[PDB]
Amino acid sequence: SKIKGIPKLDDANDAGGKHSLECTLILTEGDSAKSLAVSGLGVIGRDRYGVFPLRGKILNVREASHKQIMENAEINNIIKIVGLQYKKSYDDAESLKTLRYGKIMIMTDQDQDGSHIKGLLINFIHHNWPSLLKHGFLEEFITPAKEAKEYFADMERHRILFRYAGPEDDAAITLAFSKKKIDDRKEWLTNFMEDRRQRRLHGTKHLTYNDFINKELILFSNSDNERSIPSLVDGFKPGQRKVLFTCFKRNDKREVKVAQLAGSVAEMSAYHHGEQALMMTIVNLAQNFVGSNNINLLQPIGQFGTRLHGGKDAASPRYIFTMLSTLARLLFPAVDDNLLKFLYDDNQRVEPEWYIPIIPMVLINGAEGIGTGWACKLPNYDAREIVNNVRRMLDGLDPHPMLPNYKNFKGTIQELGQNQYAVSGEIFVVDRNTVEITELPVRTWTQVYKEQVLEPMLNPALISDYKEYHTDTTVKFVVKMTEEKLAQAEAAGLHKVFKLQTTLTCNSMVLFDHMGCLKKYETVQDILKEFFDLRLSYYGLRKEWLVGMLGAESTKLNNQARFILEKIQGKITIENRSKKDLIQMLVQRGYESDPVKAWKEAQGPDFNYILNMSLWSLTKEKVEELIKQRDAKGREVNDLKRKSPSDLWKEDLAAFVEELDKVESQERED
Amino acid sequence: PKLDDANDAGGKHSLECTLILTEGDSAKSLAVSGLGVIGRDRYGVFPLRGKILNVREASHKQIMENAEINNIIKIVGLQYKKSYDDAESLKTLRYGKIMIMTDQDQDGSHIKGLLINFIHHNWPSLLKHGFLEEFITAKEYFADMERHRILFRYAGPEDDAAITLAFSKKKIDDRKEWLTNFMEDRRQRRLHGLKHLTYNDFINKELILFSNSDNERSIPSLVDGFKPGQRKVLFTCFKRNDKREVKVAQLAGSVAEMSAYHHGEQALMMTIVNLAQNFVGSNNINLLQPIGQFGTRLHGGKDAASPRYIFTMLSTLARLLFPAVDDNLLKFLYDDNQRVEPEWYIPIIPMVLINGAEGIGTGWACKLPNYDAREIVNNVRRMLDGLDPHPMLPNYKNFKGTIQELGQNQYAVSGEIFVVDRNTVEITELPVRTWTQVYKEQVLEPMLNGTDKTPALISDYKEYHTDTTVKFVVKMTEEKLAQAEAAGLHKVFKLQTTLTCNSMVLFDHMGCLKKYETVQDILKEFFDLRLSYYGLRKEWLVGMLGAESTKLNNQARFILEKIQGKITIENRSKKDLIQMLVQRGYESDPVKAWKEAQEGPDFNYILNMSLWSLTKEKVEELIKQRDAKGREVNDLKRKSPSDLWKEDLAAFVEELDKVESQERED
DNA sequence: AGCCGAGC
DNA sequence: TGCAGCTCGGCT
DNA sequence: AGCCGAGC
DNA sequence: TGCGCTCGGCT
Ligand SMILES: [Mg+2]
Ligand SMILES: [Mg+2]
Ligand SMILES: [Mg+2]
Ligand SMILES: [Mg+2]
Ligand SMILES: [Mg+2]
Ligand SMILES: [Mg+2]
Ligand SMILES: [Mg+2]
Repeated sequence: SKIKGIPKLDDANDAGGKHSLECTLILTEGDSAKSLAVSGLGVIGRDRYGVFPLRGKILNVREASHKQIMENAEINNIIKIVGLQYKKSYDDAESLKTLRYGKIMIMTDQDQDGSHIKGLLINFIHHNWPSLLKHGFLEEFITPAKEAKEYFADMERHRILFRYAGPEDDAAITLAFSKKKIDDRKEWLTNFMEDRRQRRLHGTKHLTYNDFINKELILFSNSDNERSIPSLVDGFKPGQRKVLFTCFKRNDKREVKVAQLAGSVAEMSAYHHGEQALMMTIVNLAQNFVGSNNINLLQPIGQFGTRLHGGKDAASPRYIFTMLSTLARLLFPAVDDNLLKFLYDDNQRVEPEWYIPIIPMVLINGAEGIGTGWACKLPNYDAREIVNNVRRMLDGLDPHPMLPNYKNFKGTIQELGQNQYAVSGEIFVVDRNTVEITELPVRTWTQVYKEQVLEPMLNPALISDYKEYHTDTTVKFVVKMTEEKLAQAEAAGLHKVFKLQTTLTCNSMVLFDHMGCLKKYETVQDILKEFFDLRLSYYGLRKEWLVGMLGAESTKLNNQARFILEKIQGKITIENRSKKDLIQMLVQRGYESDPVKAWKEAQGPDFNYILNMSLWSLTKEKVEELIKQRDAKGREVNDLKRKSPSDLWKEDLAAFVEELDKVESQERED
Repeated sequence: PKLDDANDAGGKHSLECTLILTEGDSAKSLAVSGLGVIGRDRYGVFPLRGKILNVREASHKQIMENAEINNIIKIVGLQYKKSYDDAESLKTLRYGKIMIMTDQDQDGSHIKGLLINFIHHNWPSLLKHGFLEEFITAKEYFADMERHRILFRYAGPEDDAAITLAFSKKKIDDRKEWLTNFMEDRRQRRLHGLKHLTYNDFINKELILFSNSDNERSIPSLVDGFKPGQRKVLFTCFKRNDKREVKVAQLAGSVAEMSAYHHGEQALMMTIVNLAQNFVGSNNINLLQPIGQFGTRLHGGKDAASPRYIFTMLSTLARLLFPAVDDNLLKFLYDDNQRVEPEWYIPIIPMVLINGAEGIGTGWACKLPNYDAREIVNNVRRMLDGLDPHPMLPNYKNFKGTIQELGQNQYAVSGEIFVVDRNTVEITELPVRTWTQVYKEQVLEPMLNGTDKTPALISDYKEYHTDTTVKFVVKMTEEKLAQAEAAGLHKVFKLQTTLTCNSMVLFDHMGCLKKYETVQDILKEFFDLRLSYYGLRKEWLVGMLGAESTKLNNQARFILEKIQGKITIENRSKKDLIQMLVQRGYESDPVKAWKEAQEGPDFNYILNMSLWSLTKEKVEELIKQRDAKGREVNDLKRKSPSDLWKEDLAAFVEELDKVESQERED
């Protein structure tokens, strides 16, 4: 038997023949990996080794629908290539005679996503053909052109065999991949995180499924949470944070192609993932249609998608441009960078563990994410309302309760109970034959509403016709129907009949807290308070830092001024002096080694800050100017010392709100 | 499928329906946006991928198999060979007119032209009715519809002749004359000054801009061997001055931004890959390093990995071949107030000969084989001695075969095959541009297996290739081998190809398209231009160094007058200080003055000096520098343009020796 | 017939 | 150059 | 049966 | 993340 219509397959010469069971099918992570495999195999390896590329994550078949399984091209391909049959037991050696390959060798990256693909493959075989696992059917090929041919030359040293040892293996695979084991996964990972937290306060040819799951796969499951579940502190996941770190570092004054920003992100922040994901991340950060970001930190310069299709209509990343919103540094003040813990990716200083915005951005833009064991969902909240609650809390008052609020949404959001809301579009009777629809509940996209609600109504039919007068950012359907049917529709709820009400429930506000511990939050009030205490504490740190730095700068200017004054008075001379004598003399005269440099180190004597000044410095205008700068620096440190951390916070909030007013006014004009 | 059929298309209102053919899917979208909801009844929208098949002389199989043209036919409701003279015929159409919507640019005009060509060839009768129109360049464009809609008009036989001029494979010589007239006429005005549309006017006033623009991007300059895209790539690499490798995809984005490259980035990335390739048959000297899988001789480079995952940077040879100092002599172009790449670089040897400049434009094409870098350097040295250059044969780096002149601009290129024993031959080289996998599939496989139309010649063969070498061991019967020898082993095994170079067409340094009969002619024209630029370089250096000398002299003078108390600046006002410097005869910034001439008194170069400048060691350092620079002016003055060139040649060869030996060791 | 390569 | 299979949990 | 989005 | 055409000279 041969294999007809599977173009990406490189079948082993002996596959499906007398030597079937001695043949190996190598499944690879992507087409590029397939090429490496083909190269390492050479012409000789072409006999007993087949190679077939997987796109990426494969169907989790354990509880997938029959339809999804039967229609999955990749899984059907694997079945055809190997000669598998659903429902068959491969206990005998007799039963094995019907397979074209005797084993499958998984060849993925040696990273967490690689492991996930191995697990999904294991899950597929375990679910459908557990009998196979008892014959050592699954293997893997581990890696760290020429290197490829060397890896395969030493094929055996890179080859690990999966081993079934008993029901612990079944339990482990089920734990990782069963839809019924979510709770178990939470516990599984809770122990892992705590166990790892502890260790951090201090310091086989045959791999069993149980060990693969509990020692290798769990690493993917944890990293999945770490990349998918936002920080409470800045509302970001790491990818998004790398994006912002990069934009800040680049500090572009004009628009930049999304694809080049992405390239720049990969370079500057050690982002190690595919560029599709990064470009989508960037597009998502920029979106500003109703139901997306309340405050987009990046500007959508071009088509970044619309409410018509929920943003799915974004032009491609090569044809669109972005840059920071003017609001971005107001929300994430540069001076505060000095207080952050910047991470290192192999001797590169990359993004911080978190930013510390002036308001809880995790509330502003709807922190959302799906991990393993947990997911997070938060609705959007109003920026000004949040600003007002911070002010209240700064005055020791109580923060008012907050309802979700979506920028430019014209509809209604009503609290039903704790974390439960009814979100309603807008519909009104124009005359006895006409209703008009002018808003859709949040996250209901215009085209989707048209197709799933109006079309079915039109074609037992309920309406006679409808017409559209949407703009890019607004919704307007005019619907005609018979008096009788309108009266009936109207008798029942109009909002009900036209499906203009949806429920929003938020019982999974799961976030990483400031220590990087996964935590469940019951109310946004709890989130606000925890943010508030950390942020207030950080304004305290900002003040100490600024007092120290401005103080060093003041001392620096004092010494520079003193030197200039003495120079122009004859009190000191440097002309034709040795460098040694010059240093020695400055010491003896009590000049101080670079105060700013000394202060940074604190977190021989150095007089460069004085001697690097230009000859221009000795001139009238510059002497006066230096004196003014010295005095202003003195007043600056003094004024700062008098202020409270609360005052600084309030200054930032006012600066932010003023620009938010300007920015949002300009958007309504535009 | 990608089609958005007009509601009324097919019905009684067919002939009142317009099919909008757009340039690419993105454009389609902006058409659907600008169209609905009312527009949806009488307008269809379908996207073309890009350039369409030229059907005029395409084979029947090619036409019949073209998905795009079949889709158009079905959508419109067209039928081959059906005349459309009357009104009884026009009834079978699903759309009454086609509206072409392309970029307002030269490639857009080419697509317009190819669509026209399509209709004119198959249904000229449809053109007499006014079937084709165009939309000139969103919901606002469509509201102002008629002001953007232009209709093509058939006017007479001169319309036929123009479409045929442009698109018939039989009218090449005519296109040459066509374009020659155009280039000459535009060259004339360059010295002086500056709704319906006939097909003759479209072709002769619009399409011809694509045809000329096609030559300017496809046919290299004699001066540097580059086309403009390649040149933009080197310009950007030189400006970036990368010391570590950069992703190709990112370099491309960078080139688009820094050099105003206005095309899809796919083409750009392939250009970059092409510049870095270093397998046998590609570049004798790759100016970019292929860090990663840039392709091999196994598949003639088609096996390169995605630009997303490969890296590059300048070869160390790049700035030896294109010295930075010469940047000062070039003419940099402007694209909307941004200074971008020069009209040409001026390398130290004729790079056009080294890496085998080739391209296909309209009317003409260019093909040059590779020539040996050292032979060229030697010939340059000979011409500097006043001697004639020796004739040169094409030469491909690392190629182990032979290239022998057969006639003028015609060569036999032969691989290597040797009889080992009476059953065995060994093949250790394939002719230049014969790729290993292709040779295996089209020559050895058929020899082993036979075909429907040929017998088997060999009994077996084994491969012992490395990534850069070829080794086939072939088994045959004594009888078969004897036959093959008798017929010529190289001939039988397809190890000889012909290389014919009668289309050495280049732009000269004035920007005029020229045909060169011999490479010696290219070498000579290059030589005169490069020699005179070494003249310009020397003039430039004497000036620049002179100014730097005067500069240091003034700085040194001021520092000495200061540490001697002959001059004080302490607490003097700016005005009094400047006025004073003038009166002591200090010179306004000489270097800035010099760059100014090349196309209030400024003493910042003195007063911006740091206070350190007044100290002992610094006074001594400044004096040495002044004196050294004075000697520099004189050292350079003693050098002729030809001396300068010879230093460059020497520095280049030294690094070339080092680079190529490193390559053999790896 | 199809390569070569800068474009769509 | 425009695509879009899948995972993972909560929610509908 | 399918969205949300950072991943393959 | 990978992935059919033009134009001219020639094989
Ligand atoms: Mg990976
Ligand atoms: Mg969001
Ligand atoms: Mg264009
Ligand atoms: Mg070449
Ligand atoms: Mg699900
Ligand atoms: Mg062309
Ligand atoms: Mg042809």
